[PDB]
Amino acid sequence: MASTTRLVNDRKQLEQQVKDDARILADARGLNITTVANDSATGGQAIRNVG
Amino acid sequence: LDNVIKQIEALSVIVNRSEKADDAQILGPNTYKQLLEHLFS
Repeated sequence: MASTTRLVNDRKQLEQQVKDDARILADARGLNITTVANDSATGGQAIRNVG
Repeated sequence: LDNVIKQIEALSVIVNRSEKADDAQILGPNTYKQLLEHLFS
């Protein structure tokens, strides 16, 4: 049990830190939403009256 | 003379499968009609 047994955990922590500090410097820009539309209807059979 | 009505029943059932739209429940716009009117003074 030496400093070599901590290598995998060291890599786990290093990957977490790399992701975290690459998220900080990444530039973020808003995007335009162009998908709004009322196209989600439902079908079926009409309940026609009889008489 | 026994199968003369079997064909009728089969044709009635088959045409019953041809779906037909019904306006029985649907109404439409309308206007009052103007009646001939002569007025003088």
